[PDB]
Amino acid sequence: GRIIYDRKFLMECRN
Amino acid sequence: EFPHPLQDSWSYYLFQFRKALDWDECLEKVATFSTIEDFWSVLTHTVRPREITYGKDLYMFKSDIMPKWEDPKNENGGRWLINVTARQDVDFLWDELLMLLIGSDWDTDEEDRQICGAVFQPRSRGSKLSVWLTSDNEEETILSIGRRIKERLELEDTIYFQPVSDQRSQTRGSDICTGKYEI
Ligand SMILES: C[n+]1cn([C@@H]2O[C@H](COP(=O)(O)OP(=O)(O)OP(=O)(O)OC[C@H]3O[C@@H](n4cnc5c(N)ncnc54)[C@H](O)[C@@H]3O)[C@@H](O)[C@H]2O)c2nc(N)[nH]c(=O)c21
Repeated sequence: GRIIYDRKFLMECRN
Repeated sequence: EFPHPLQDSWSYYLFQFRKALDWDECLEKVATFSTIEDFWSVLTHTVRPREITYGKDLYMFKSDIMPKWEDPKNENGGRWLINVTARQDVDFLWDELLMLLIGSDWDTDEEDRQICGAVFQPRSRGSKLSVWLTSDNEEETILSIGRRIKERLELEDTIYFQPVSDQRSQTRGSDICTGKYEI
């Protein structure tokens, strides 16, 4: 269920 | 390139005071996002915490929750309050905070269920970040959320958990800072 993203992944999506 | 869906849809509000508007009329919804890509787009297209003028605030809440105490999901709740220090970068604090929330990087589902939203309040007297939670009495869950926030934001100073009743009754200008819980 719960959709989880760590900061490493989130920041890779950003920059 | 297919967007990455988030656990929740979130809405982004700016609070801007103008005379002859009630508190709640000073809020305006500037975006609703539901993907990692649209989350970052919101932050790229809106004012950075380090650039914001004092007293103009940022509210990020799960979309079905209005950013006000009066919301059912908020009225029996409380906030973890973070008192920003001079050495701290507020862009870093805000970005780390919103990443934690939107990415739902809590250990357990129940912690995510508690989350209502986050608030950035730039103040000449000392700026504030808050996470609003749905209850004021789920001790164990509230405390693990507070611990995770401190970890992610690399916080040193004590953070304070304040039920909505205490926030409401709080007189503007008072220098007292206390919480039902502290860590
Ligand atoms: C989150 N919140 C805050 N307020 C009202 O806003 C006041 C200030 O809450 P704050 O969290 O901003 O506290 P702070 O001490 O940082 O306020 P400060 O005096 O520095 O003012 C910050 C900015 O808000 C404006 N402001 C302050 N009080 C009010 C008010 N009562 N109505 C409208 N604007 C206000 C100021 O002009 C300024 O732009 C609270 O004492 C409360 O009456 C709310 N009212 C309802 N009904 N529902 C809410 O959810 C709510």
